[PDB]
Amino acid sequence: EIETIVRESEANRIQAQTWFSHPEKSKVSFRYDERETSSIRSISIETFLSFYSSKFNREPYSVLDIGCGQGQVIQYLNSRFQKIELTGIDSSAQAISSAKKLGINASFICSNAENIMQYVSKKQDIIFIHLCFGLFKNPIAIVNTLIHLLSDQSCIYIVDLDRNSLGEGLNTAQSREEEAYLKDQYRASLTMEEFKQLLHVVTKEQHGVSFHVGNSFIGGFDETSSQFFSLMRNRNLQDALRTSVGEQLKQSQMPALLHGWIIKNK
Ligand SMILES: CCOC(=O)c1csc(-c2nc(-c3csc([C@@H](N)CCCNC(=N)N)n3)oc2C)n1
Ligand SMILES: Nc1ncnc2c1ncn2[C@@H]1O[C@H](CSCC[C@H](N)C(=O)O)[C@@H](O)[C@H]1O
Repeated sequence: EIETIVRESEANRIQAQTWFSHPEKSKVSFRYDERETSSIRSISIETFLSFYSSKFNREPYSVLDIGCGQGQVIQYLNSRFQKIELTGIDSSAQAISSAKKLGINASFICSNAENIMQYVSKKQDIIFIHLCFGLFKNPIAIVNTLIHLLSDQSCIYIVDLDRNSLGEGLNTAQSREEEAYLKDQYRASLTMEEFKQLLHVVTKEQHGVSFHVGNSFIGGFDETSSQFFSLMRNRNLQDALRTSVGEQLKQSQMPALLHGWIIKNK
């Protein structure tokens, strides 16, 4: 039962979040994230851009980046499009300070993402939740809120750790502190089993809203999917994929990620 599952794992998520709110821990988390999670960024972004284009045959007018960190995703998107409404939200004041220093045409908000409605009213074409879902105290509540911010043609794209991938995660750790960090992060994560239930519950009563979940490398779409084929026709995604090859080991040696889509098409 997903509501119960989420409630009972709340303490784990609180503990994982200390790695972003406590001064000493935050140094460990930033260093690890920069070194080991930067490579996927381009892939994840080009995946949602290709999805959007394949689904609605236009570029998104707006992107909202949840847990935007130091603004790296927004920076990438800003260099990509001539005109796009970019908004990033993160509860770390240091992170938002860093994002604002980039001097980019974007709105950066420092707040719990739970509070998004206090700052944003315009419906968003894409809401991106990259590598932060398991940090939310109330992840169902935040998703319900974000669904209300979706435009008539839109998606939430969530990429996050799968709890059972801890072992492969630990193989990328380069210190005892990093080991402790990942142990806490993976403990707070969902499994595919849980994540599917979560996506089902938040979408089932919502007219014109559907979901997709998967752990395959490319948006969680497996190689049999017609949506997958459409995604892969996109040159920008193809180029990001080709470029990435030299940074990675065999698939079985890398941590599997959860990929979830909440898709609105009214
Ligand atoms: C290119 C192939 O990619 C890989 O081979 C690869 C190796 S390690 C890795 C990865 N490790 C994280 C991660 C750990 S801690 C964190 C923080 N952002 C906090 C996570 C918060 N979420 C949860 N705890 N659930 N990210 O993200 C990614 C994509 N990917
Ligand atoms: N409730 C919340 N609201 C907004 N941001 C949050 C949050 N809990 C954690 N975060 C932020 O989530 C981020 C996780 S690490 C950075 C994730 C980033 N999206 C990336 O692509 O790598 C941290 O910057 C942390 O400050």
